[PDB]
Amino acid sequence: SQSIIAYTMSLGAENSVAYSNNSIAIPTNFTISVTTEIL
Amino acid sequence: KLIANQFNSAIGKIQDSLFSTPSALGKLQDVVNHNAQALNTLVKQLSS
Amino acid sequence: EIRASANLAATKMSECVLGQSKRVDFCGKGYHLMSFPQSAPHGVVFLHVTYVPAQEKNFTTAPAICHDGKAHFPREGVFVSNGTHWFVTQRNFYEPQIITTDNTFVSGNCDVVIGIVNNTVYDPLQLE
Amino acid sequence: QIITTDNTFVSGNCDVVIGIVNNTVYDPLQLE
Amino acid sequence: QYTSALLAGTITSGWTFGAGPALQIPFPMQMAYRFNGIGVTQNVLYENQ
Amino acid sequence: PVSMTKTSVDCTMYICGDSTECSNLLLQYGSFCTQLKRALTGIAVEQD
Ligand SMILES: *[C@@H]1O[C@H](CO)[C@@H](O)[C@H](O)[C@H]1NC(C)=O
Ligand SMILES: *[C@@H]1O[C@H](CO)[C@@H](O)[C@H](O)[C@H]1NC(C)=O
Ligand SMILES: *[C@@H]1O[C@H](CO)[C@@H](O)[C@H](O)[C@H]1NC(C)=O
Ligand SMILES: *[C@@H]1O[C@H](CO)[C@@H](O)[C@H](O)[C@H]1NC(C)=O
Ligand SMILES: *[C@@H]1O[C@H](CO)[C@@H](O)[C@H](O)[C@H]1NC(C)=O
Ligand SMILES: *[C@@H]1O[C@H](CO)[C@@H](O)[C@H](O)[C@H]1NC(C)=O
Repeated sequence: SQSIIAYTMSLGAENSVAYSNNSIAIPTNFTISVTTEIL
Repeated sequence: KLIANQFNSAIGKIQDSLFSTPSALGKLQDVVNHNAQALNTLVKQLSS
Repeated sequence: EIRASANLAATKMSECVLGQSKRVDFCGKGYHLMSFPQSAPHGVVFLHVTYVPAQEKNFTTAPAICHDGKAHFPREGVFVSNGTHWFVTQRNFYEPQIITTDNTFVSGNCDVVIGIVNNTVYDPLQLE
Repeated sequence: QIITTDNTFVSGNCDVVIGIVNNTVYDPLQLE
Repeated sequence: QYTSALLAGTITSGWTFGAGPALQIPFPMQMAYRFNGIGVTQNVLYENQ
Repeated sequence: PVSMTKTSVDCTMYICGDSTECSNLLLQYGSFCTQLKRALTGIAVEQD
């Protein structure tokens, strides 16, 4: 019930905003995140 | 208060992410391994 | 290679740690708040505390507001409306405000801008 | 600078912020 | 396809898609925003669009 | 520029075209070509 498969890449989850002549979307809440960078 | 709680939670979570991740610091380990390997090959070559 | 990375780390420290860096996607993904350095063997580690938006709602927009023959443009932010009332709000957070003469600066003739939407703006000095 | 309505923008209900300190602000339009 | 998506993000959503969720933006308003970003007010673009 | 073509030189085929005697002479020279293969792999991953 386990095997190695090969497939073409997916560049990401498909998405599309709707550009409309009079459409504005503005976030109502906010979040704080801490990433990490190592050098 | 809300953003303080979010910051505290994120600070708590980064620690657990670093603990549980296999190797998120692959870069320092990468340079250390590279130098150690280079020196090891320098020594090994002399046995030729 | 190590010296290039050390110069990058020095610049990252001098910008993100000792101040806020307006450079997008330099000090962590998203809008940047702080950065706390940490030491490591033969290296350094940062904690880029970044601010990221959240749940969003789309309402309506109009580039200008024409009260009396003259277009009004927001001093900052968008002209937004939930369907009935027009509001001026900030950039990345929803804070509607009643349209007054303080929130907008007037310039134009209500005939050249495209997308102008009629409304009424208010003043505090006529009432007093 | 003397605290007037021009130097500050008002928003809130005086019950949520921490460190609030009572004072009086002034306006130029009531006098005229 | 990557560059096409990168271009579609920067014309329908301004710059917000580089930070969080992409938010739609009318392109004249985005241009007015960028004009506001170098010290000229929105009226310049909304008058000479 | 963003990257270059990835090259995967192999010491045995380059320096000893299908000759076992030359292969033995190369082998006696020790591991001088493992470093070459590793470096080429490293640059390939770097372009990726
Ligand atoms: C936007 O404007 C163009 C030109 O007037 C028009 O063809 C198009 O239908 C409009 N779209 C919307 C969503 O209003
Ligand atoms: C914003 O998100 C936080 C975290 O999920 C949540 O606790 C808070 O209630 C949200 N705010 C609103 C107004 O929904
Ligand atoms: C907001 O955008 C969504 C996109 O899924 C759309 O379905 C909805 O009708 C929009 N709402 C308004 C008020 O424009
Ligand atoms: C729009 O917002 C105003 C101000 O709070 C409110 O009175 C009105 O009911 C809202 N209407 C809609 C359709 O959202
Ligand atoms: C806006 O109001 C002015 C004056 O009342 C009028 O001339 C114009 O046609 C109106 N435009 C719209 C779109 O309502
Ligand atoms: C500030 O003044 C208000 C109203 O006079 C009062 O309710 C409150 O207790 C005062 N707080 C302080 C810290 O003086």
